[PDB]
This record gives sequence, structure tokens and C-alpha cells, in this order.
Amino acid sequence: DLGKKLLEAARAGQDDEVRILMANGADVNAADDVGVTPLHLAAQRGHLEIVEVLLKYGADVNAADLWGQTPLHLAATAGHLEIVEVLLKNGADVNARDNIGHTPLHLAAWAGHLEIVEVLLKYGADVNAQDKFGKTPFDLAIDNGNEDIAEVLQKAAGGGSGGGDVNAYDEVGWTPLHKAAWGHLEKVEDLLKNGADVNAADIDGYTPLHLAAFSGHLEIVEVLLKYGADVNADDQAGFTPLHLAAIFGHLEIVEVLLKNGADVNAQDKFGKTPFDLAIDNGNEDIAEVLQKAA
Amino acid sequence: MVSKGEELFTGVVPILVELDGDVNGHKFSVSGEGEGDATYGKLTLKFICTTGKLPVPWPTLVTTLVQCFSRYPDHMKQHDFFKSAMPEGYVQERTIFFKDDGNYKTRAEVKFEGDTLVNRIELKGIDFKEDGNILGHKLEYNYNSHNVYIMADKQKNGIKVNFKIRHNIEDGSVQLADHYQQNTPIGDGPVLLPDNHYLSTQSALSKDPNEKRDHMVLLEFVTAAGITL
Repeated sequence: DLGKKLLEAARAGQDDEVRILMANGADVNAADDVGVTPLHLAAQRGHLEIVEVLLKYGADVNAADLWGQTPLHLAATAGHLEIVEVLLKNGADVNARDNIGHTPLHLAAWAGHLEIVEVLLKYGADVNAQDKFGKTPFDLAIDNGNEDIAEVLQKAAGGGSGGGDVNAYDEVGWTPLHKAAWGHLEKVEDLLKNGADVNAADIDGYTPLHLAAFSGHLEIVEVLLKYGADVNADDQAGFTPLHLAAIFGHLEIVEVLLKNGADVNAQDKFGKTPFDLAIDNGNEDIAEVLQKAA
Repeated sequence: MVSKGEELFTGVVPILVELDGDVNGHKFSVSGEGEGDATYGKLTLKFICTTGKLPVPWPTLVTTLVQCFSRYPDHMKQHDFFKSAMPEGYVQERTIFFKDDGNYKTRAEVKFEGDTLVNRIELKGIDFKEDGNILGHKLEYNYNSHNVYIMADKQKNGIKVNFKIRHNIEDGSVQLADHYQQNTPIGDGPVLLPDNHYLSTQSALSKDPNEKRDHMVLLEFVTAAGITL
């Protein structure tokens, strides 16, 4: 219970107890059954003084738990700036990878800690490191609302999916248009002004028009059709956009799709027409329109 | 705006998972433990087949083995069904169709037991091929990123969820597992029925060199998206 007391002393932030346990020869590198060490616990929980004394006694700054996480990963995720600073000054690998491939810079960008992003960059963080799913720190900042961090990363030459080619696609086959289809009209418009291909299908077969129909954005549906979207795209998806609009009760979208040539006879993988799906989902107003469609 | 149940997830929450399984008559039990932090959408878990050798590939059980830990951004808090049903919890039911092979049917309850978030599942698998990819253990020990689609089910006071899992096969091909999911609250309090949106997932599977039993170490990050400010 000596390493267990120290692990517990580090977890609980017991500065004096850590101090005492270590004069008795407590293993500064004690690890629990998932590879968590006192330094992991202190860094994760924001215990600066404990971090400093563990490092004093030879705590391994780059110890990895079962999930590949080092103390720097945990401190960068939690926003503990001073701890991040002391781990780096004491030899932490600024580009260590968790089991997904995230570096500390990924995690700080994902979590919104701008000052931590800056200090990781100062210490040699790879601005364009990719996790195993292809994401850069810029991708994680920008897809999750951290515009201030995204700008810092771009000033440090960080890029991301679609930063050079509007028709690039990510791990799941999403282009910039697929991401923008979820209600970002101005972005959709800008991408189309700049040559984005409206007909791109993701890894499940979905086009941007499928996604806009699913999410109920009429004006995005309209602009994608204006730019030549296939109104009846299915292929591997298993549904056309009209099927989706019928399931979810999007009457104005149904009307636009019909005006643009949507096929009332298209069957999904269960044999259902849009009319059948409107009936099955309690959207009799859409069923009424569909059976009268021009 | 924000549900009362969301307050239970402001920090790290311990997790327990218990799964009772029967696939083509092969019975097994899996236990998991670890923690989740919805602040970051992060799970750190380890699972053990306590009965012996797991008779299906570990990847095929990942989705069955706690979507209340997804990170919902502030502008989407009113769309987080999963936390709104806490602490009383929700029932999560799925059918998982493995293309050109059998299916899993699962029923789980996800709820607080004291301060621990607990996922208790019963799984039945039928019609598997004896030397297919599942019973033949031909799936890579790996996992992909997915988009998880979430819709309200007003009649049931819950949600419907649909997605396709892609399992890499040892030869380079992909085994599709088509997921049909439904969640309903256990309790009687108000819950949040969301507008249509998605979750984006990342996972990594690994092994513990000090674990002698058949097991899976899982790191997972999930974030909600698709509704604009």
C-alpha cells in the first residue's frame, strides 16, 4: 500500500503526504493496474506542487497509461498551463501520441486551451500532425468552435482538410460541402462559388443533398440543386433525398425536390417509396402532395 | 435549455459495463470498467471476457459495450437526449445486421447506480456462419471512425439512431454492420427530444500486456455536431 498510498496521495493532492511517502522510499514510478502513475494523476488534476516534487525524485515524465496517454496529454486536455510548462521544461515528448494518434496539440486544440496551444508550438509541436483518422489540430479546432485557436494554428502554418482543395475529403468521405450542409448556408455558397463538386458521396453513399434533406435546411437544398445536384442520388445510400424529406416531414423540401425532378417511384432498400414513408411516419400532408405530384 | 441530468456529467464519472451474450448458442460474459468525461467526449475503458475465450471478435462488440458521454457543444445542449434521461436512465435496443452473415439483437439499460454510470446488456446473436468473419475470427483488431445519425421518436418519447459500422477484414475487404437503434427513457421526468443531428466517433483498441484474460482496452472520443449556432 506504499505505492497505492502515493498514487492516492497524488490523486488527492496531498502535498505533504507525497513529500513524506517519498522519503520512505516510495516508488515515484508506481503504477496502478491501468498504467496510471502519480505524475499522471497530479498532472491531470492540476496539482502543480506535486508534479514538481515527483519530477524532482525522478518521475518518468513520458510514462504512458494503457490508453497511450502521458501526463502531458492529460494536462493539455485539462487546461493546466503551468503544469504543461513544467512537464515540457522537464523533457516531456511534445509529440507523444495517445492510442488514437492524438498529440498534446490535438488535445489542446480539441479542448479550447489557447495558451497551451501556444506553449506546445514553442516547444516544437508538429502543427500538422495527423491522428490515425487523418485529423490535424486545425481540423479539431475549427470543426469544434475554437476559431481563435484555428487562427493561431494557421499563423504557425497549420492546415486541414480542404485548406488547399475544396474537393478534398476526410476519413469518412466528407468534403467541405458535406460539413457545411448542416445549416451553414454562407459556407455552402462560398464553396460552390469556388468550384466545390456538389455530387460527392461519402463513405456511406450520402451526398451533400442527402445531408441537407436529413437536417431540414431548405435554402441549402435549393442551392445544391441550383448547382446541379443529382436530385435522385441513391447508389449505395439506400434512400433518395425525397425519401428523407418524407420521413422527417419536410414539406417545403419535398416540394423543391419534386419541382427539380425527384422520382416518386424510387424505392429504398426495403421497397418503400417516398409516399410509403410519409404514410409510415405520420406525414399524411406530404403523402397527399406526393400522390398528386406533377 | 440544459437538462437537470446534464449536471451529473460536469466531470469524470466512473463506468461499469456488464454484458451477457449468446451467439449461435456460444455463451459468454464481458465486464468493463473505467471512466468517462463528457467534457471531452472521452472514454477510457477496459473489458474482460470473464467466462473464457470470447467467441466473437472484440470489434463486433464495441458499439454494444454509453452515448451519454458524447460531448455536446453549448449550442446543442438542448438536443442531448442521453444525459436528459439521467439518472433514471434509458433503454437502448439494437438490431445489428452483419452483411452476408448473422445479426445481433441487444437490449441494454444505461443508468446511474450510485455515482457510477452502468451499462447492463443482454445480447443474442443468430444465424452466423460457422466459418464466416465473425465466428471464424477474421476481423482485424482495429476500429474505424463513424457518423452516427440521431432523430427524435416523438411517439416513444425517445430517439431513433442509425449508422453503419465498417469492420476491416484481415484480407483488405470490409465487413458492414448495419445498426438500427432505439432509446427510450426509464423514468417519467422530462427528456430532451432532439432535432436531427450526428455524432462523430473515434476509437482505438489495444491490449494490456499484464492482462492474462481475453480482453480489450478501448479509448474513445465522441462529439455531437450538425446543429449551427
